[PDB]
Amino acid sequence: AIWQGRSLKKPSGGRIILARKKRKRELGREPANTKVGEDREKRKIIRTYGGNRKVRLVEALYANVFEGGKGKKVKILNVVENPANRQYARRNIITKGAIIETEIGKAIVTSRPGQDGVVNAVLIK
Amino acid sequence: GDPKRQRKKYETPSHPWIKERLDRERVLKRNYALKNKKELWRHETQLKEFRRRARRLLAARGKQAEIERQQLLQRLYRLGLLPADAVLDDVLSLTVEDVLERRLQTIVYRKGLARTMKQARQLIVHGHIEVNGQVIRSPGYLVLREEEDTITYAKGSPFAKEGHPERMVIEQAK
Amino acid sequence: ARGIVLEKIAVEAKQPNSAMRKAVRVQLIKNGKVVTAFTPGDGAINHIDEHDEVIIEGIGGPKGGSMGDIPGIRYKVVKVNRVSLKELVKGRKEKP
Amino acid sequence: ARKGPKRHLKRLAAPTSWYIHRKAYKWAVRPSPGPHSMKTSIPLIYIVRDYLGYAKTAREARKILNEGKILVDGRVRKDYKFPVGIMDVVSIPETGEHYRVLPNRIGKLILHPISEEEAKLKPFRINNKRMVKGAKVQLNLHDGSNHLVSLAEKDAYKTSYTVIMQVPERQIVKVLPFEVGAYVFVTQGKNVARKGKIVEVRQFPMGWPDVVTIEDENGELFDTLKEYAFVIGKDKPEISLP
RNA sequence: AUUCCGGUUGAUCCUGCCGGAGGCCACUGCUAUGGGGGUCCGACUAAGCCAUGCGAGUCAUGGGGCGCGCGCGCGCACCGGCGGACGGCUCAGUAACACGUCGGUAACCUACCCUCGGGAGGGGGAUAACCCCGGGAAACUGGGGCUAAUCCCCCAUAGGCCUGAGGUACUGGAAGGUCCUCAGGCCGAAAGGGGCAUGCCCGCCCGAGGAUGGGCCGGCGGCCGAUUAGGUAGUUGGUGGGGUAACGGCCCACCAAGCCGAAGAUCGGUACGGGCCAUGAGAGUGGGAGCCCGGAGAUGGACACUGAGACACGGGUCCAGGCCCUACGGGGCGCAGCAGGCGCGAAACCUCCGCAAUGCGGGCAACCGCGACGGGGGGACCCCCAGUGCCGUGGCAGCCACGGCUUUUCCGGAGUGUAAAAAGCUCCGGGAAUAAGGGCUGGGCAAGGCCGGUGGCAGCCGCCGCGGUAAUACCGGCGGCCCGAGUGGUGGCCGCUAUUAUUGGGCCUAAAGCGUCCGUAGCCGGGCCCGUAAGUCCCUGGCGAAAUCCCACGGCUCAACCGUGGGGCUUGCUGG
RNA sequence: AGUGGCGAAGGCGCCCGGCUGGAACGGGUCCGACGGUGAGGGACGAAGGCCAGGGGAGCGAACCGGAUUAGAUACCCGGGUAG
RNA sequence: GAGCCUGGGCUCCGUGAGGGGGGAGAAGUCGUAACAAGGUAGCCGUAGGGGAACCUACGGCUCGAUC
RNA sequence: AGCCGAGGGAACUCGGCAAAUUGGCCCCGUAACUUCGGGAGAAGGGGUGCCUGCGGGUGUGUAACCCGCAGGUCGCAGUGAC
RNA sequence: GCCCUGCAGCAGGGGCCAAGGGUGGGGGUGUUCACCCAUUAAAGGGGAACGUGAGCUGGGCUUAGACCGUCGUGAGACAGGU
Repeated sequence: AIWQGRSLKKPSGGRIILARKKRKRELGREPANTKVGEDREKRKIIRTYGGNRKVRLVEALYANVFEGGKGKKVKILNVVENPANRQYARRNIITKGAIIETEIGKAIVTSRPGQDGVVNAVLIK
Repeated sequence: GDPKRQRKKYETPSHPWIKERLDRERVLKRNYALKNKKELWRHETQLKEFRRRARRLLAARGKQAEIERQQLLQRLYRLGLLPADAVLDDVLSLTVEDVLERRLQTIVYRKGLARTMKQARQLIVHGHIEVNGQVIRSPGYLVLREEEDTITYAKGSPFAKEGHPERMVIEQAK
Repeated sequence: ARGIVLEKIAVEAKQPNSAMRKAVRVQLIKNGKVVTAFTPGDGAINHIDEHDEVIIEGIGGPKGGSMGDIPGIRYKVVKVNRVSLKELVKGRKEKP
Repeated sequence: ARKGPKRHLKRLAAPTSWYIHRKAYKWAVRPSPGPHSMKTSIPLIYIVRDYLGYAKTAREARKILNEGKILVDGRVRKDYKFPVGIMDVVSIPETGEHYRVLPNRIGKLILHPISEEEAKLKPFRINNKRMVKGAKVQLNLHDGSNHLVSLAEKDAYKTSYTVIMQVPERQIVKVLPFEVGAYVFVTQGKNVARKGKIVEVRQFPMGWPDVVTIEDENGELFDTLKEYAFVIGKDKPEISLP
């Protein structure tokens, strides 16, 4: 259970005793480690706080690449140089900021696929 | 916090066995036919509150201050303790005998409707006395200035007939 | 506080007085501790047997302590088997 | 620990703008959400029962309301929790009665009787402005209502002007602007229920609201917030006020 | 009333402590007639354990069937919808952005409600109820057949979200915001239903805003301990990400060594916070159960489903600790809800009546329900008003006899009152009848220098001190003083106390100047001129809920109580 | 030799010489407020005692004796270790 | 992430055979230390001794009387 | 003279005699008492193989000797025997 | 398996015939014995070179080493302890 609510320590280094139980409002969820798929792309739909909706990607195959206003749709090859974690490139995990290899070339991801359910990228010079 | 309880409207003496005060209060109780010490202290507390308000309002600056001043003086006039041309400094000359004179028992005595304070108390408690249009049974009602000329015997009352034996005996004195 | 009696006793008064004040050792039901309590009145010690139930009050003294002639005691008896010891002494009652 | 919204109101915790005995019973009617705020409104049940005296019990008041006899802004209102607020009209045709809801110099709501002709107009203060899809202009008013206008006449409306409207059909009439000689009536604050002419406006930095100076009808000046000034005319009021 | 008195000596003046004398709270001894009003009655020890009954339903104008009476009308369960996350109870835990006040969210969610702008097209399916079989001690539960909807699903269109390139129409103090254009993609609505009628009422979906209720952030304020001195290691920050409704070391990978602290950190102790309450002339000291606002909890601990909203007080799962039924196979419960019972104790009520008033839920409505709420019952809870006789003649020294009067109160009756009763209020009959005690009596301290009994024994005594054969001090009687339906005892707080001293105390000899000096922080600092305006003073704007406190007027006979209005309180914050 | 003097206090007395600290007086000299007190910290501080090494006349705790005394672990007398 | 076991950290109360000093109470036994110059003036600091109050030595003070 | 033994675990015996347990290296953590030097390797806890690569130290060094990191994989067991 | 009883029954006392079978496990002590614990139908007692060292053990006892107490001038000693 990801509680995501508060730290049990002051900046002075002292301890804080929780004076109540954990509330359902404060909880989080497990991360969507979005990988490059093989033949299918998988999505999930989540019901949230106010009856609202979220879309998760689990396996991705296509990306929307952009170069100066006009955009195209292509396939994703290997991931290159995710600067948020060292294991993510080897494991071919896509997050915002990752550099991917496509049919055209190299592109920087500008979207959060764990929140939006889509991979959008800007082409590199 | 704590909520408010209701508090007494009378105060007791600081020491209970002082000869001067004992003698004074004994004389007053005997002369005015008061049941117990508690009544005296009630009237004395009324007077003390008047005096404290006067002391506080005296030489104080403010519209609310002059408002309170006029209200105090008019309330005193209406109760019948001061006249219409009176100044704040005239409150510090009042006594408890004034309040004791302004009550229904003493007034029923002075007006010749009874021969004794005890007889007056009995009449008031049994319901033979009517203020302008109302029977009242509390001997400490503190008649106002606008009702002292409207006190007489109740409509339905043995004492309302000119030829009642006790009424004759009462009139004997006057 | 309530208590159970164990032993009647008599304490010698302080100088320059001379007398024997009758008292009783009492075991408390709250905690099991034993204290000594004075029996006021003439003959009060006759209206008290052992294993009788007893109610205990403070005796009344400077700084919530002991009184003049008998230092060492702090408590006095109020009731014996749920009956007032004053009534017992005066004879206006009979203990069960 | 409360796990959800409230559905009850105690009398000692009711707002000061009401005329209500607080130590008589324990419960009060909790107003339902609606046009005006909670501090500036009052339910219809109290207007029908305790103000005008057309009933002694809530059952009778509710029967009266459900029979379709009370109008607000020209519309039948059957909910006994519906809140009535400043500048609203309460009308009863079976008695030809018409009232405008206004505040006192203390901050409490009273009913001022008016005529059947002035009972057809209600002024609305503009609180905000928005662009909506299709390029239309949406004005957000003081009672919480909204009105659409076109892009061509967007400069003829601003965020403190007043618009007079025929209330059941809601057609616009007689826009009144915020200027330096306009007549205003104060709705909230310490100078509530006063009226006068504008003299000066003052702006401030970083979120602090603007202020306005007003001249009384006899020569005395005072100040208040520009959000509490309700324009009602140019040099002469356009409604019957007390 | 801005107060004093007793006690160290053979006698005196001081210092200093003890005690008396006042008020409020809890327990208790003796005693007790009446009415009214109010926010009182298992808080102090066991947030310990619970038998029995009740505390949350409602909709036939959503749907199908079944039974009863002349297609129509009544009644029952089922499907379905809304609600059950409020109201009610307690004070264990918590020294914390928990609380209070001022501000912010341009970093967020919101079913029921309001306004405006728009929509409702085309298809399909299952299954309770019902019929045929049952299983099981129970709790519960299987198979086959048949069926409807405002039940469930699919297609479409609108719409929602992400990214990129442009235009600069809106608000505001200020645009990662709204609007327009183009492009690439993901998700993806709706009950044209029910009723009346020859259009109206109640409803369904989308968008923009508001309202209601919440989430998060900040500045300021608020106990004791040094025989508790160094603490912190995701700890402090940064870059990049994940997750969230949302900002954030909330979490992760990498790069640094930072953060708190003698102006007292950390650790420990005690404790729900405030509005308010008691006391005092005030300065101040102490408390914060009952009414309101807020917080937390539901035997102890942890974890989830459904829903706008819960990690759920009368819903779920596991462990620990207790209990109940059993056909021994298995099953069920935790009153800090109202009554009621056990136990713990010095210490706390009836297993009552009603939805007539105030309110909440459901319903178009009519209305139904509610141990909330209202009404009574028991209780020396608090406050207000009264009573237990009055008059006259004579007598004695307040009371006796004689005669007369009255009926609040008491006994009985008729009306009104009340959801129904009862109390109360008007009236009738009878009749001085029916109703005072508790403490004290040597001096503080008010009232006996009377009788008897006992005889350092017995007993008394806040303190001083009485008692050893003539006792004003013990016990009893007779007298007398204080208060009085109340009066005494024990514990606690304030005052007394200038014995905690800012106002306002002391240090040669009574308690008290470090053995002396140097100096760090801190506190205190010479005169004149110029400037600034942080402190400081005046004026004005926005806030500091209500109740509680003061005054006046008005309504219950007056009053306590309730209502209208004016001031105050909120120890203060903030814009000029 | 003082009823005197110097020193922050403790304390300091034969003469001569050298090195050194502070104060008073006189001053139309210089600087121009550079000051007071001082928690915490520091330095000095009689006698006595302790450590290590030297010395040791007189006096003298402990101790050894003689007297007094009812008793004398004391006062008086003769010696004497530490110091 | 409960619960169980286990190894430590802190701290309040609980209980324990038996020893030391303290305080009251009776006043019992040995002496006569302090109050007069108390019969050796008294008291502070340090050290040694002694049944007990106490003795002695070095330094200090008068809160010491007399000629 | 040696190796293994289910369940129990000193009930054996004067007596745990004999046998068994632990064991190398790195990191965390470490009491009473004390002649302050010690006790102390106190106690107690976690890890360790093979393969594929990445870095540091001295050095001119794709010479030599040492110190760290990540990932993949097998077994009942990685100081696997000694 | 039987007899008497101050044997109602359950159990107890006392005595007769019977040696076929049984009579065990633990704590302190070198112990035998005695004492205690929990079980048990009961947990009898003796003899056989005080049965049994060309069967085991070696705790005691009874050489040569050493310590304490006491006795003795001493060398030393103790049906005393270790």
